[PDB]
Amino acid sequence: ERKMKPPVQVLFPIGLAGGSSRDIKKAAEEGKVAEVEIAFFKCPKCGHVGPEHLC
Amino acid sequence: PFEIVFEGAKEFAQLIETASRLIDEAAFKVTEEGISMRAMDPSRVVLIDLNLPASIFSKYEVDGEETIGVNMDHLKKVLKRGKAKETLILRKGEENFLEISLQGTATRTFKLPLIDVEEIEVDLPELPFTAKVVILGDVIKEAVKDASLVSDSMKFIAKENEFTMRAEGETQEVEVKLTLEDEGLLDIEVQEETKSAYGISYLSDMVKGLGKADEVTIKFGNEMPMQMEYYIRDEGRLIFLLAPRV
Amino acid sequence: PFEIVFEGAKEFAQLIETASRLIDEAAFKVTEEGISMRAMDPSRVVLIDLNLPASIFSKYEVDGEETIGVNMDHLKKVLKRGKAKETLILRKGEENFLEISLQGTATRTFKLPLIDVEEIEVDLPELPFTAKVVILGDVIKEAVKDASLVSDSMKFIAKENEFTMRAEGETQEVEVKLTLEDEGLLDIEVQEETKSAYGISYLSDMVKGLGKADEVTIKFGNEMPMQMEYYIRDEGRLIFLLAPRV
Amino acid sequence: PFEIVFEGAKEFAQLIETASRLIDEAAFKVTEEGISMRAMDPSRVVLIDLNLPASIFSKYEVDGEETIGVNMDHLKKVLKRGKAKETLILRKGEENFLEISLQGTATRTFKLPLIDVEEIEVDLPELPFTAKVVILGDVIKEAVKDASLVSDSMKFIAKENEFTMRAEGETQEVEVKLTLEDEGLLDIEVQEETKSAYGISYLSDMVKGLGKADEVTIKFGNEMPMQMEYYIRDEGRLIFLLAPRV
Amino acid sequence: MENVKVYGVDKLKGVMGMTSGWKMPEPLEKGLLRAKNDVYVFKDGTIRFDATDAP
DNA sequence: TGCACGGCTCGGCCCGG
DNA sequence: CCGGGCCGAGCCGTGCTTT
Ligand SMILES: [Zn+2]
Repeated sequence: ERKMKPPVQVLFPIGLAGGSSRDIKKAAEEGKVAEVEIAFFKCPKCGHVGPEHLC
Repeated sequence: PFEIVFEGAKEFAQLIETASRLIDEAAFKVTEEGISMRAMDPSRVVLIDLNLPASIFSKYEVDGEETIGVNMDHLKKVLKRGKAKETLILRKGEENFLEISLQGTATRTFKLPLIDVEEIEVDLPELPFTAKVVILGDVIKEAVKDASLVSDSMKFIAKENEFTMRAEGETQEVEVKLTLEDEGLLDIEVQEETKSAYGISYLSDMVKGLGKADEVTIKFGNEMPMQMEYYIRDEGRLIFLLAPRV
Repeated sequence: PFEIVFEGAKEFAQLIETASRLIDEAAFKVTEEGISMRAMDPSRVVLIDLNLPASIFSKYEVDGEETIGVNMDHLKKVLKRGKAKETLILRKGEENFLEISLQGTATRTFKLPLIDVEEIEVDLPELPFTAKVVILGDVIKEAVKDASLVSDSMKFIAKENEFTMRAEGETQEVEVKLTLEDEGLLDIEVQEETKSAYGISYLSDMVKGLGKADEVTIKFGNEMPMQMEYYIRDEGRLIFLLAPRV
Repeated sequence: PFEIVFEGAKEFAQLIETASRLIDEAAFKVTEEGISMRAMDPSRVVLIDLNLPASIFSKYEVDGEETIGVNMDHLKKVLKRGKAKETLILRKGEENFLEISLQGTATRTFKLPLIDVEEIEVDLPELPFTAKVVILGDVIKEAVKDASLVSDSMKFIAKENEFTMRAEGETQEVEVKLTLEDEGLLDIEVQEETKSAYGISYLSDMVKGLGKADEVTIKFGNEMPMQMEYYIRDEGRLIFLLAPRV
Repeated sequence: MENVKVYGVDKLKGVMGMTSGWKMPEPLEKGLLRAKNDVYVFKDGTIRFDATDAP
């Protein structure tokens, strides 16, 4: 098969909040807060802002 | 030059291990009354106080006062070698070397170096503790171990004839309630309602290695550091001061 | 809003741990008769069916029928905190949470939010099982361990008044045989010659945690799935349906 | 074709595991008297000799004499699969396969393929040993465990009615001393003052596996190898030879 | 997890940081389904299999 | 561009005290 | 029966004739 140098399953930035293996689930479980360069989108109607394509 | 004798090397080893989980190096003061220590965590969160009156030790001979500075890791590893029924002896002579003799079926002697450590005197007098409670070690140990699952901060709540520890997470939640009818809470004396929060890691480190059948006195107030203490061999005692979070 | 009480929380913890070693999610039916659960492992090779009649509960108060979906890992971790003497209480109000209370020297309550686990109906009709043997958990546990030690798969061969189980490796060989005159087996009834093979991973997963003094009933035939089952408190029951190889 | 029966497979497993720590392959010599083994490790620093006469064996049946070779890892695992109260059975036929069976609550038989190993017969003549000390296994085990704390080498110093094992590091030091009047030492027979040192790795590897209550006799001289002895059920014996340091 | 109804996933690997000039993230639902089905992703968002070729 | 060594961390087993 | 010790796994690193 084909895998990245560290195997990846989703193209989502996490930083160091997941550990060496960049585990998103582990970071989510421990209620951590992650700071990373990402793109946000804004809903025209109400004003929700986040890294999503649908409000 | 002093000679100090103690039975039950494992008890002394556990005391030292508890003391050494927060301070990498500390200095013990030896005096005719006994032994005492006072250090502070590197992050300035947890304070450790020690007191071992001379009545605890089987034999206590010393003239004058001397300061003892030893690396805590090496001493911990050395004392970890003592079985339950070993007799532990601490000795010193003219040379600036600390001897640790363990006596059992076979006699074994260790020699350790002394490293000078700066001593800073920080004594905190009585502070206004609205609520004071005394509970068994098992109750608090289990409460902390349960609260460790949901989150990393534990909340203490005290009321008239009521003691509550709770934790909250993103989706889960735990809560333990105690009352005078219960056997966990020996006695509660609260002048007015109070509440605080503390870090789980510090609480686990402080409460770990605590006798299941013991008596622990907890004193705290509205958003102020808590005080926990318990007697050792009916004479010595420990004290912990943990800073509140947020 | 039902309420259920069970004495011996550790038994329930072990039962749920055994049941959750194959399925990552599960939906439990609550009915007037008792709790019920069924699911398939992700690989779609083992079927787990669990039945807990209302008789085995110290208390059982149900006023309807519903389903509760909980994540198996969280429930398992919470249930691991119960001692052998605790009494376990499960209740659910009009709110969308499950409250797990452990009672004893003190009361400790957890809160798990229910999830929306989808339902998939699956049931297999009674199969014609030529050979049926009941044994003790320890012998099967050791035999599976040995087969895993040598080979990667096991073969179940049974004849008139004789039950044997082999595991042929690449070069090595393991042979375990038993007879009704032996203490391992309790009885045998073989309609005709039978033999089959099954994987070792699933067998090790399901047979693990078996007690020494537990009777296990095994039914199998020629190249068709094996059925293993054992009783909980003389009324409950847990069943597995392991598919064959080739 | 032989039939060997041994009671207490756990002790046999322990003996073989202790023997296998230093070496990888060995050839077992079996004759009308018993079983004997001897080998040297790949580093040419330790020589291990083992014998087991027929007196210890519950049942012995051998015709002629043969040497049987097999990998130590697989045999060690198969023996580790045994229990405390089972009876080990070593049997073989014309086919060159070693069949091991354990007959306890149930009978299980494994097959272990044979292997041919070159035999290099070497006997080191008995040397002039200036000291013979008999001590319990526990004292030496604990002394090695302490000595490994400060340095990677250990020192012996025999004297008239005096034995002491030391160890020194960069700063720390360790010393253990005992006398005839003590309960840890049984008999000491020194002709002249002796001093030697041995690596802690090999001493730790070979000592591990001695019961707390046991008899161990050590023969060593001035800057010459060391010999360690202890009986297996009062008939067999195990011989260890360790080259000195410096 | 609520959106795709996939709750049993234990690990979910991500990336330390995005190398594109937009730094748009991928939806987490796709990552959850990939983790559930045991497949890995590539730099452009596709799953690939490499093999030697013969005629 | 595949191989070979050497610092962590990090859970799952075990075994004995 | 609860806890240390030990042992894989899995990430980050190096290095691959030269007067
Ligand atoms: Zn919107």
